Amino acid sequence: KEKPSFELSGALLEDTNTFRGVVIKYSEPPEARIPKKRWRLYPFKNDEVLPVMYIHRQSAYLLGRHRRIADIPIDHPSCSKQHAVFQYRLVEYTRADGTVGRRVKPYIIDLGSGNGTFLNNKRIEPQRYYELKEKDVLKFGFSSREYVLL
Amino acid sequence: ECLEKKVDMSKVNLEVIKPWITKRVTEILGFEDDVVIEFIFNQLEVKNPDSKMMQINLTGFLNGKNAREFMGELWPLLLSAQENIAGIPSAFLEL
Amino acid sequence: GGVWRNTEDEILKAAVMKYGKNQWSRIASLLHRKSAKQCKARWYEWLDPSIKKTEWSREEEEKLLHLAKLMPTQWRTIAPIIGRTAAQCLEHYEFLLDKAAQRDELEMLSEARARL
Amino acid sequence: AKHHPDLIFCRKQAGVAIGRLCEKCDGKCVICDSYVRPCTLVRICDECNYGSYQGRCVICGGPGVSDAYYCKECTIQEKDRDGCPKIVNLGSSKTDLFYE
Amino acid sequence: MTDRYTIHSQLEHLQSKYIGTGHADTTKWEWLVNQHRDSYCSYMGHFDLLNYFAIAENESKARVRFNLMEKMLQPCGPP
Amino acid sequence: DTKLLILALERLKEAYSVKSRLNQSQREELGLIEQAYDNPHEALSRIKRHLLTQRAFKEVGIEFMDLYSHLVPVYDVEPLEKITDAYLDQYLWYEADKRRLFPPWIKPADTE
Amino acid sequence: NPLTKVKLINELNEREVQLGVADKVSWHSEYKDSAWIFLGGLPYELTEGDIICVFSQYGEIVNINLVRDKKTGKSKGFCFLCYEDQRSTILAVDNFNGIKIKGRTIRVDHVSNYRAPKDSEE
Amino acid sequence: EYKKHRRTMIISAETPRTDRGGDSIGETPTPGASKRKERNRPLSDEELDAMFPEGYKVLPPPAGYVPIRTPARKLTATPTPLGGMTGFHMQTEMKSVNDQPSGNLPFLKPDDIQYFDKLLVDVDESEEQKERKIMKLLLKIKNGTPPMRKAALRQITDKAREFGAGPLFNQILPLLMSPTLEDQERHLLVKVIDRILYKLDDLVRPYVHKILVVIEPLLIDEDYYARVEGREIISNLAKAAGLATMISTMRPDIDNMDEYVRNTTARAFAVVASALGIPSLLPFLKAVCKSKKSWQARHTGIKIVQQIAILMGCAILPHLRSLVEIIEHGLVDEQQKVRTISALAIAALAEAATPYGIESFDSVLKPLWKGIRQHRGKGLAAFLKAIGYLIPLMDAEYANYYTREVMLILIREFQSPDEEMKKIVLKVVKQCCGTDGVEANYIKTEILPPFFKHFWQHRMALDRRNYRQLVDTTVELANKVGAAEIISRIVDDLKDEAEQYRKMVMETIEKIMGNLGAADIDHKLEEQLIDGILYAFQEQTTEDSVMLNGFGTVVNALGKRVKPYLPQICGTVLWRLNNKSAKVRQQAADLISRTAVVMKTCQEEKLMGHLGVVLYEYLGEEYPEVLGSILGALKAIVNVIGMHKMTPPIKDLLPRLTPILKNRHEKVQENCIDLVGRIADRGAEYVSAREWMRICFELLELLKAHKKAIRRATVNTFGYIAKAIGPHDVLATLLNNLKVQERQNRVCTTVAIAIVAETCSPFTVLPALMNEYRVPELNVQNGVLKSLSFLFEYIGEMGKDYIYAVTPLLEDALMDRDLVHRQTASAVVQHMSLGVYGFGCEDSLNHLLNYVWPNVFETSPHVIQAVMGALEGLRVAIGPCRMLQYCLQGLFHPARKVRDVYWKIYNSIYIGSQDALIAHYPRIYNDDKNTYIRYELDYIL
Amino acid sequence: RLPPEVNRILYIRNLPYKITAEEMYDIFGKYGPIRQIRVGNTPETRGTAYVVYEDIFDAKNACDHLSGFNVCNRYLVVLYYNANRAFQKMDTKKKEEQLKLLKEKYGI
RNA sequence: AUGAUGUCAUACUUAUCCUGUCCCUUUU
Repeated sequence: KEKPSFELSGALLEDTNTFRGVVIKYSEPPEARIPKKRWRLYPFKNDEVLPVMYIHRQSAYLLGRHRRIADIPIDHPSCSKQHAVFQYRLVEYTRADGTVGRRVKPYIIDLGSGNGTFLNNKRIEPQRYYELKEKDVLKFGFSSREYVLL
Repeated sequence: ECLEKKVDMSKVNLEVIKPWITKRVTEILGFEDDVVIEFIFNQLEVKNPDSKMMQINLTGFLNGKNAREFMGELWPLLLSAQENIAGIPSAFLEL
Repeated sequence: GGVWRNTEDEILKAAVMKYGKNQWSRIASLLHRKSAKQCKARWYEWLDPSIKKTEWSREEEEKLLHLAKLMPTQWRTIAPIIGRTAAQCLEHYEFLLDKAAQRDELEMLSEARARL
Repeated sequence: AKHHPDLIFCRKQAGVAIGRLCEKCDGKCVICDSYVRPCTLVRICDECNYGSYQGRCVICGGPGVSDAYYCKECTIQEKDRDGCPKIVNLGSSKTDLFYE
Repeated sequence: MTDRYTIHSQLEHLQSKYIGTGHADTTKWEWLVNQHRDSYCSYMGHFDLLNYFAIAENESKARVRFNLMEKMLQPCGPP
Repeated sequence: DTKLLILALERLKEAYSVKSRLNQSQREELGLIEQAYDNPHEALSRIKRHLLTQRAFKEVGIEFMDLYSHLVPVYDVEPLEKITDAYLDQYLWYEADKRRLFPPWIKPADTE
Repeated sequence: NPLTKVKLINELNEREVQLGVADKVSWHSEYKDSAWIFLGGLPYELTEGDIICVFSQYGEIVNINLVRDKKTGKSKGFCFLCYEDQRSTILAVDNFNGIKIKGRTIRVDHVSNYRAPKDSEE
Repeated sequence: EYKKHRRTMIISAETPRTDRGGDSIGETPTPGASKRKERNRPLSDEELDAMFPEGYKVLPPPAGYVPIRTPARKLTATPTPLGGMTGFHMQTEMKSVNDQPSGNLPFLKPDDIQYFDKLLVDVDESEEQKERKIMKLLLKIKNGTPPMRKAALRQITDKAREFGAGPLFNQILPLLMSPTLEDQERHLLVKVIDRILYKLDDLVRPYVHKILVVIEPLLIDEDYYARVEGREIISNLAKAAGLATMISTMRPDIDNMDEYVRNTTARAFAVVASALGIPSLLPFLKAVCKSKKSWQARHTGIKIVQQIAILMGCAILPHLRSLVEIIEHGLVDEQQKVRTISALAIAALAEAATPYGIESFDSVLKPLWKGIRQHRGKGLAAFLKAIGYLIPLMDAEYANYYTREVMLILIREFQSPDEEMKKIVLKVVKQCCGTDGVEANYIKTEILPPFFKHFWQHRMALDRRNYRQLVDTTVELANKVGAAEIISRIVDDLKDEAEQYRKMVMETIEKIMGNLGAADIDHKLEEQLIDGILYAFQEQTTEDSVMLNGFGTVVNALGKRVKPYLPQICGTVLWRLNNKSAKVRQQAADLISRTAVVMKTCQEEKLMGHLGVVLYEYLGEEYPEVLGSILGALKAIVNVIGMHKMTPPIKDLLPRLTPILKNRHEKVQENCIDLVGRIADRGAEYVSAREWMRICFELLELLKAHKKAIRRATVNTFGYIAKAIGPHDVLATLLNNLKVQERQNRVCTTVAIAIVAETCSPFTVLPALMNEYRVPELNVQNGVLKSLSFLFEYIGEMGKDYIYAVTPLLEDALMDRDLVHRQTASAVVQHMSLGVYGFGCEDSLNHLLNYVWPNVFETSPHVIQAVMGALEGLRVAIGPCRMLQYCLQGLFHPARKVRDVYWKIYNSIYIGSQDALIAHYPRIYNDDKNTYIRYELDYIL
Repeated sequence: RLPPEVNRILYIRNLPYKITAEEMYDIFGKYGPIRQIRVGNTPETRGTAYVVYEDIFDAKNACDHLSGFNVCNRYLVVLYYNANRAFQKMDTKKKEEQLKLLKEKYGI
């Protein structure tokens, strides 16, 4: 009839990351920065790059199947609302000369999708710092996708 | 006008005047409120009420054209109740 | 400040006529509204007896129009030369005259522009 | 008065409460607004002196210390037999002075 | 019963509260009736004047007092 | 705008008033300075209106001072004109350093 | 009256800061020798573990207990937690007083009397 | 964060209520949807047409840009992820702009443009649009120089009837609604709203609500003056408009969702009810509290009962019964709030219910007491508040029982952490235990130990209200159980670290020893006393009286029991009299000042030597705020030890004081002039005359003081030294002033002429003055006229002679060179007329009345009120008969002017001496319908 | 993280009398979708306009970057527009039909 | 030759006034 638990409540986590109409997961760390490298999102769904989105101009980017949470919709019915999150952050790495410093590189980690993800016909696991570079053949869906980004 | 004859609420009932005043307030103000019923209860609480003060209080609440007709209908029913030896209006003898 | 009222202007003219011209501190001690520099500026601007406050003609307009292009700035230098010498009527006349009248490849190009 | 032509007095019924004057308005008369010839004491109204309204000055309205009195020129002119001259309104006085 | 006449107040001014003061727009009959009422009140208040008024007439003091009190309302006929 | 105006007025105050001297001209200067530090946006309005409008000037003051080796004469100006010109000056230098117009040749600037 | 307690505590702290009070008389000599602080006005959806995690920024709490009420989840809105030292309770009363936590704001104050089940005000 | 909902209030009967129903219904629709599932909610073109004002078009451009705006959302994500950048090229280079376009037009803040933009455009001289355009004189009121604000304010006052309330409020309420609004600007717009609402009466009826919406936030505010202003202007509005206007106006705000508007609306009804009286508004309320719809209403109406209780206060008394009969039905209601706020309102009533109307509360009790048993939480405390204020109103027999019942719960409830609780139970303990029918020992045992345990702590004292109320309650407990108990328990806390706490116990000891007297105190506790008071006094973080008045009261209460403690005191007094330069010098000095008499009566003469020459030495102190306190101390020392016994003989002292008068600032000027007054009045022989006349020529310019008390002491001193020397020279030195300085004190010299004319007989002085009216300089002519005025005001009876002397000169003055002559001379006629009364000089006063009489007509306020005072004094002096014989014909004269005035006069003559007028009403013949002859006067024996 | 006084409506001034709504929509269209825009066609209000966006933060970024922004020779006056003031020109009504609808469709 | 409204300085009077604050708004 009582059962107090003193555990982690969801309201204190939801008040920290509060979106317009839903909860906000997959937060970036404190080592995030603005990218200054020459990189542009070249999406080719039918071998023609109609749209172009700048990833270094914005800090956050959310793409999904909802019009109230996301800013711009996407024509992918086989993709969930939270499938992949590509965010650029300067992580601890070494350059070619051997000196340490801050290098703007994209971070690749799975957010726990229901069907997973695949990149260059290979599945990648989360919590593993993979060498992400430009012109990678990725997939923006849980099972499959007919569109790639470069 | 009709508010010049002296009347007295002590020689008339109060329970028979609530439905006619409620119908007049629903016809004037459109809906049913609690301030107009309280004002009608306060206007008849005194044993010697004032018809001109009640007419001013009705013209301040309502528009004034319907309030004058409401005051003229409430003064005649009270006059018919006070003139009768029983103390009831003409609408209570039939039902 | 410096509203320059008419009763103050007559008192300043009487102080300039009575006390003198090269004594600005003696004239500022009988007005109780402006300093000595403001009184000297008023005496040199509006209370001067040699100031031509009227009679704007076409010869002075042609003199000021043929002087603002030779010297665009330094209107105070052309104040006594034009004959106004008020240091504000010249700018007002220039504004009135401006408002009333309103209502290597490059060289290679020009070289072939004449040869074509 | 003098200090204020737009001020209105209370002129209520006279009670048994003796009036008082503040330390800043000590010695000044209520009607005549003079400093000499005090002849009659000042009496306050019953509603004008109740709880926190008791022990306050009639003219100044501040903390009253000494008892206020009326002038003899106002006493001989029958200006002291009127109602309680408590300062109720306060207009065009001590309003813009608070901002500076 | 629209009357459009609510002599209530304006800006806490005028509002005559005394009796017998009068106004600038006071009529002659109203001022005469007020003067007669003031004279009747002064005759009823002064004991020596009431005694001198009752010694001349053959009436008593209380009868003259009741006659002066009865003639106060309509002592000269409101104008 | 306002940040530049506060900096220029601070320099003008720190020079023209230091400690316990006066005049009457210097008094009016300090007074206009205090009024500017009281109603800053109105002063920025005054300065902008003057700099775009009044292409004249009042009579400046001059008397030399004698570092007895080589005399170096030092000019003085009227008060509100000085304030407006000072905000203009700090504006000119602010936009100059933001534009990098004067080169690194003319080296007299903020190293030391 | 229901939310004026945190405003009164903040006004007392502001008066103690502006009156020139030292550390010996900074509203701590009356609530000393007791690390049990009284918390009231919490949300109805907050658990004991979330409150223990949010109140652990100033030190580890010794004994925390939520006000049990309405036999279904023991939720009343009040909470009582004893910290490690008195300085942690002083820091919680000086920093976490009147703060907002998941919508409705809560109140933080010291009781320093005893452990009572019904001592706060709903 | 609670108040900022103000910013969400849009500008402004069956339709009005119809709107609230729809408002609540949409609230149920949206709220419901989430369960089914703010300002950003999408909008409609009628809603779009609702916001913007008149004269704008929504015409778009091509049919290929609106589709860009529709894709823009999708492209806000899409095109932000795409190629973009900006750059600039180096190339050589018109600049339009607008400040306020007018002759001057004081400046516009960058935001205020939105409001005043219409003024910026210079299009001019072509109806209503020109009235809104000319109405920007507002801008002159808001921002500008003070004179612009003044003149503008008047100009808009006299144009009220012209422009009408509609355009004004339309152009104002946005400003007073502005989010960036100042303090001053707010207050000024409040002023213009008042001044225009003194005129407009029937006009404001449509705008009343549209006003109150902005104004009601003034009632709840941190600023007090803002609150008294707000109450004032709502008073003027409600009284200005009609009752039914207010009532019918303000209903829909009762059930409004937000409680804010409900609350401030309640205080509104409080104000309007103060305006139009309780009985007029009763049936409305009594109807409200019985409303069966919803509880929120009844909650509001009850709160209204309360705020009426606070506002009206003592004056509730007549209708108390009916009010109670209203409120009683809420105590038993199922909802809680209604119960709480109800009983609270009973509290407020009883607290304004001065020792009477007990039986009116009667039927309320029996439930309350019962509730006292069963309640937990705030409502309980509220009941305790009510019952608390009730108990003083009961009978000591019934209240014996009932009280003894309350004491239990009162005890048990000391310990709650609620500060509302502690306030209530505190004031309760005051009233319950401050009852004459309560026994000491019972309190001493049961109460005091828990009282000082839980209540005396450092949570309380830091707060303000808790501080005060605590002080009071403790004071009363002392008033019963006695002194030595309370003090004896709280002495040890004088030595506590924090200030505010020390301040608290210090002022407590102060009031206690103020009332009960120090006689009860024993010896040892007295040692702890004096040591406590010195110790606490030795550490002062701020400057305040509490510690000082505290010490003084303690010592003066102890009497000569304090004598063994002096050397410690004054040792501390000298050592401290150095230590703190600007901080503590002034304070130790004042300490001497208040301890003077005690350092006297006990006959320690060495100490008077000490303070005398030691303080004498500090008179060269450059810090004014210190020096002032020093002179004050000297003053107090003069009032104890006499003239000839002064250890610093006056020959030393006084000339040493003389140069200080250049200090200007009141701090040194005040005390200084005071002391020069005491010595100049009392001994006055010790100093040679030369010194004195120098003192005079120094005193002359002290009349520039901005303070009134300075001039006070100054003039009185000038009289004293006038006695020390004699009239002629010093009154000549007064006449040396031509009253050129109209600022500070000018007429003050006139007052000096008066008092000087008193100090030795004016019977000497007058010819000099009367001669000095000759001088052609006008302002000093009216000056000497004033001198006559104050002169007769001070001399009174003695004017039975000099009337004649002044009579022809008044003739010359009253005959008008310029209005001030007639005015001031008239005032002279007044004070003369009161002064001479009954002594038989009336004739010449009649002659002067001739020349007085033409001045009756004018619109200048000072001359007309002057003339009024004049003719009033002349009324009493001459007798009414002559007055009335001048006032007859003017009554009925055709013109309106003459009737206005002569009726004003005739009223002034009428109110006073109405009894004596009877004889003088002439014979007026009787007309047809009326008999205008009073025949009683024609009865002949 | 916003001041409360700012609102979705912005008053914009220092406009030419020739200015085109094409330039208007283009320029202002940076920050977000236009709710709509009005322009004074009346003798006094010519040269002024009001812009309203689907979201406030749109307008916030607007007045941020558009502060004193330039067009032709002019630096536009950009202010957050007030509220209330002159409103009651329109009424509160027409709530009955829509509220009856939401009470009908969803049945709530 | 008065008088009229009018933008705009200038003198004069009120013994005008310079430490005023939330000691009370505590509204969900």
